[PDB]
Amino acid sequence: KIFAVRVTHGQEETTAKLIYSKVRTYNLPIYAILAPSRVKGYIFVEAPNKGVVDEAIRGIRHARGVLPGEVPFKEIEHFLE
Amino acid sequence: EKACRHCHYITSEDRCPVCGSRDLSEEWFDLVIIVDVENSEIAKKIGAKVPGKYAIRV
Amino acid sequence: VGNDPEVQQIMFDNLEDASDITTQQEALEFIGKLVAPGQAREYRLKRAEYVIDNNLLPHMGVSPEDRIKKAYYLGMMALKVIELSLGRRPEDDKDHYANKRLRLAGDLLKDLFRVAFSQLVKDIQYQMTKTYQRKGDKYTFGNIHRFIRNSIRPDVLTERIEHALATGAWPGGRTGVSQLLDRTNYMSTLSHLRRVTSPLDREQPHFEARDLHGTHWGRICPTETPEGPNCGLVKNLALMAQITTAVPEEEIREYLMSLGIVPIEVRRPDPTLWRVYLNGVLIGTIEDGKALVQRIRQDRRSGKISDVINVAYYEDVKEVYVNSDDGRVRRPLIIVENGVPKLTKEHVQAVKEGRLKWSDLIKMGIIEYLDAEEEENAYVAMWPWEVTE
Amino acid sequence: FGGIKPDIPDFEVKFGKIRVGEPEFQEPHGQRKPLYPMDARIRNLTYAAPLYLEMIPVIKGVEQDPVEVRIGELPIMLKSKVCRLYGLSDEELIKLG
Amino acid sequence: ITLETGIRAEDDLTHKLVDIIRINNRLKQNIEAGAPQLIIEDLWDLLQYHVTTYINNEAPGVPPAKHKSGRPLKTL
RNA sequence: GACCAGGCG
DNA sequence: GTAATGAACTACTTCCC
DNA sequence: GGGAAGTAGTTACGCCTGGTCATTAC
Ligand SMILES: [Zn+2]
Repeated sequence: KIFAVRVTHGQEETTAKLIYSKVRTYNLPIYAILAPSRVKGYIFVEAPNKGVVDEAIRGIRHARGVLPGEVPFKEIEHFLE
Repeated sequence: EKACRHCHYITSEDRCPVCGSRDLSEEWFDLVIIVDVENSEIAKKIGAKVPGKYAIRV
Repeated sequence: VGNDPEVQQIMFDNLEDASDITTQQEALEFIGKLVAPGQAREYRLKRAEYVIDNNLLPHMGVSPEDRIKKAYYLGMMALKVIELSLGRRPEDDKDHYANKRLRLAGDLLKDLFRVAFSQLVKDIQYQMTKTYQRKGDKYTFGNIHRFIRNSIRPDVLTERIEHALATGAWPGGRTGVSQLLDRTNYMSTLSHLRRVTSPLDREQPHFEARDLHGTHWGRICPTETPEGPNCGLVKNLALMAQITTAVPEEEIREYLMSLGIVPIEVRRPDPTLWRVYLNGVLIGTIEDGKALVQRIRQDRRSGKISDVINVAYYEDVKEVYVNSDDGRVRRPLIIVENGVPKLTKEHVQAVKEGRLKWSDLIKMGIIEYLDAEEEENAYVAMWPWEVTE
Repeated sequence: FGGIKPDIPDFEVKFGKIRVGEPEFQEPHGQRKPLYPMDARIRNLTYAAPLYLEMIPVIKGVEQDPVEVRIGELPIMLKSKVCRLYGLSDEELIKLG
Repeated sequence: ITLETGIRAEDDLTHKLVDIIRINNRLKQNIEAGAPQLIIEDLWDLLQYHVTTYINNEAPGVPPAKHKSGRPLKTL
């Protein structure tokens, strides 16, 4: 269940690293993080539900919010290929 | 931080975590990371089997 | 809520909308539906519980255990509401000075310091988290004292306090808290240091607010006021006016509980019993308040308790009020007993020589302070040759 | 407030006491010297005093020895219980302008 | 207006136009590079909000744009 | 240049 | 070093059971 | 349908004095 979270377009690459570090602290049930550089200002996070991403997004200043609605996988193969 | 040309694995050291060879290109742009391959279906789509960071179009 | 048979009938009329239709969790479902319309089902319960905890009478606490006390307070408010309907209580007057409190420097500065410290703690948290994540745990635990010391930026507090004090724009939307001092001459500065301002808007007429009040006697100057639209809304303190500070409340409550007052939880109020309030909240009932008020005021005159405590009673509703908070405006008076003032010629002589001071006169019980509440029970004579029994 | 709860796995800080120091000013080159109201008025400075706070580090649930840090500066009401002009005589005030 | 301190003072319209241009450029780049619908359908709303505030800053049912000092901006 | 506060007829 | 945004009034219009 | 009920729009004219602005994390 992929979700999209908006971040400031200055340090998206550092944002991925800090989620990758933060996932260990509370052992969040999150499968994978995506953040291609071709798309600016947003990241893709895999999580079972909205509560998980909401809990994993708190405490980060650059994380502004999470967009409503699931982003389908079908819309994103052109990037991971 | 570098990335292997063949493994597509973004390496933070001189030696790749999965391969003993030290190969790099210093032209990686995309960043793909996976925490648990057993749960991440994106890893199943790409065929990865080891958790960590990966690139796509180096 | 209450025990009056008419109140019982009104309550029986009221219950049928929810007496046999809902339970404790069903009302929670209704509140969750309202506060979170069309949201997740589990989200609604938590949102409703949060709102109930920290938005309904927060001065009683935010713990879930205080819900019974919150229900008691709400029932008392509803009892007052329904008592107005039957004409058992005249409507309150907003301009009566017993219902208004002043804000001094010590509370505005408290609020400003609170908001600045709230910013500072979050900044420190962010700095510590980032430093530990970047450098690693070994650096943090190598020298913990240095790690704590070098992670504090002591500017977010100073700059935010100083800018707010300089511009005069307080947090929370208030404006004009701080003003430039008027230094034209002596009288201008001295009068500027004793200003009182109202938070109402200037443009609207406000016919009721701008008028003089009977309770202003001895607390507000009746003639010094601006001339333009600010007329009435800006006033100056009188010469006899004395503002009060605050004493701790737990000691006062535990002292009040020790002379016959039963707790509210143990016994339910009934029309034959007096009510007792402390700083606006109900704390218990007693069988006779007329003797209780006399005992408390006599103890205050003797010197057992502080002089900031004022006690008044209303026999129409059978209530007793006790106040110990700050912000009240009080004036001094001479105690008269048996038609004879307690001030004697020898007291005046002793004051003139220098052996006696004003504070000692206050302590000995000759002169006492009265706020707007105690003055309801008073009957003040104007001239020394007009006193009677 | 109580204290600070960072995301460090085994760290937490508990607040202690708070103190107010003497009214002073710090020159840009480093030194700190006493200040008086007329000097503050003439030089367009701010008449304030520093604040001190005690922080108690907690490691793995055990309190350590406390430390003290300066959190900022607080403006001082003139002729209050902490101002430099409290209790001075008339000639002392005359000598100070 | 050039301040004596050396910093520049600019009117509110300039700031609003800068914001509009930045948002438009980001939306155009996202559209050209390809993106999921949930991205462009949010940038579109953001651009519409910015334009609506630019034309009128007191429209019903919308948080007015706020300057760096907290004062609401003046617009056309 | 815009805000805030206080005055004058 | 810089790129980055975070109280009264009165007359209409919309309901509405 | 004609009763709520919820928007939506206004609220005298000059003049004088002084004070503050007009980002920040790395
Ligand atoms: Zn390799």
